[PDB]
Amino acid sequence: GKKMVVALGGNAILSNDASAHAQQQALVQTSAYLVHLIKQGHRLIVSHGNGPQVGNLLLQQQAADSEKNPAMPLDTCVAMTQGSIGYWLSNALNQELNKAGIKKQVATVLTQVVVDPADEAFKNPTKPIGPFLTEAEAKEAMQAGAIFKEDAGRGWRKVVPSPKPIDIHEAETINTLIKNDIITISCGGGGIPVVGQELKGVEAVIDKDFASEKLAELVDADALVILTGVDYVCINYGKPDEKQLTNVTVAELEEYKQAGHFAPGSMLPKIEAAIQFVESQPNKQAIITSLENLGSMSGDEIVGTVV
Amino acid sequence: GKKMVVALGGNAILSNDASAHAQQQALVQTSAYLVHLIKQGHRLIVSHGNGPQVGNLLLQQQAADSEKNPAMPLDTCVAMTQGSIGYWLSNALNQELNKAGIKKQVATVLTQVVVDPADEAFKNPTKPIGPFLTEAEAKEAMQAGAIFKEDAGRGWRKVVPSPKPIDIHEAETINTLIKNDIITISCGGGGIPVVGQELKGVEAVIDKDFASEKLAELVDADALVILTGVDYVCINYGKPDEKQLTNVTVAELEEYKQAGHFAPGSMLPKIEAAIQFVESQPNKQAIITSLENLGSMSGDEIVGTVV
Repeated sequence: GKKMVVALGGNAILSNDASAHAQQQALVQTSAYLVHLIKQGHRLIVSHGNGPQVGNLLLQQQAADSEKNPAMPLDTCVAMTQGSIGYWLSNALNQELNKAGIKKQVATVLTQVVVDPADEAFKNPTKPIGPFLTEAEAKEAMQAGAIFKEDAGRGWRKVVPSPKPIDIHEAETINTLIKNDIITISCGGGGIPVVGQELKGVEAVIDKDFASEKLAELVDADALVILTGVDYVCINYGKPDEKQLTNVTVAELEEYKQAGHFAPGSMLPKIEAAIQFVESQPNKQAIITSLENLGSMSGDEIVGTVV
Repeated sequence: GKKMVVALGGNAILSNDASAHAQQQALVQTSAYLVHLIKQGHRLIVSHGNGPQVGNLLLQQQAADSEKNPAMPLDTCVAMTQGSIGYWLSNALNQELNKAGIKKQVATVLTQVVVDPADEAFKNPTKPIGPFLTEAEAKEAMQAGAIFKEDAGRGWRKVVPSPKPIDIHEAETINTLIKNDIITISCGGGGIPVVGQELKGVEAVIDKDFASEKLAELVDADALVILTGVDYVCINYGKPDEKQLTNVTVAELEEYKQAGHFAPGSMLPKIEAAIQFVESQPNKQAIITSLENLGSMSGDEIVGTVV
């Protein structure tokens, strides 16, 4: 059936307890929802972020930094998160598929995503990475050669550059796996940031949503699934103008966008990615909803289109 | 041509400088040798160990251990090394292929290898992991609930259980990739140690040689390449009996074996793996030589056979 690229959130995987067990445990539930789509005859093309995971790992790299045990640069850290999270997800999916009696194979592929070295993002570190720190701790680490930004309500986090995806090196192999009916997990953590023909690794963390967006293109998927904690995109939330979006046209999204309805932090990137995907090919669509909502399915939430 | 499973050593990748750069740099040279085999029309099925890489990572896990940033258990650590080392190797191969004008695709697949929970290895930690420590530091860490073993000449290292491979979960996917002429990198770090139908992760590190041996079986490769720092196996080295084996029979190796010639720490596993492979199928062969020697090629060193 429909080829769907689902982008799992790293902050969702690690929304509370930061222990491997807790994260794997969380992935069991998400896998249950994913397998549900498989029961419906859809083709799953899974991806995932790594925000908190990579930050914690980066800290671990710094904690023992020495000649004998040197810290692995961010690009290499992303690769490690592809391994860890990949492992967890794949194990979870297998468990759920096995239980559901469905016999599909799952494979995670290390993905190197090319980016433009002249990307403005390299000047503007924005990707919130790791745990929340007090302004005090933020200062303590800030002077070590790092930039932090505040999230009103919980604290400060280290910000990193998030360049836009230009090309997915392993795209061909991924596509081949898809053609052989294998559930693929790729573009882990937005993909290992790489630049140039030599694919020189750079220090950054790409946004899962935009990486998934490119994958959807190169893979010619039918739908791009952007995850959110709530089903339906709300506008003017606490205000008396509260409205769900349900069925929307790209033009309609642009209207709301121009009217500053989407927060630059989370919602804006979601909308932009959605719009970009739909505008890439004639018969394509983007969906924005809760994974739990997909676990139910019938007539789903937020469908961005133009045709 | 011949399908060859080559097992790269983690200690070879990290033989000196422990920095990501130094290791990647080392992988460029190895990639050159590997690409040479491709020029000869051979099919490459690459694998690799992670001994030093995983130990350093494990230490990093311990250095920041806390509720907010907990240590990832060994199984998850192996997964991370599959990601890091995989990334490095894939990147390097790409570079060398591109340079050599050869257009082949390279893909690393996260591999979960099944083992027997009742394996004697779980009682006998043997796999040397991480850096060399003085007996003093060994004692300091030993009482933390860890076992260490000495290597006369350089120091002590933390030992971990090395259960034998029973099955490779992603074998089917790997084989598919091979049939599509894609250079696969799998069984990273001997593979993520897993147990049972549920694939419950266990704390251990599988030997690359034995993992590659299983891969060779399930993949039906023509030859298993076991790497050594030297071309040709030399029994009675510095003695007046120094002899090269060149071409040998399993029986002959078993005879040389009984005489306790091959050191249990390195050479013994090499020989055992080779013998086991050749004895699995009628027209199979195992090779033991330097990667640099393969980089030359013609009439290669140490060919174990029986047919």
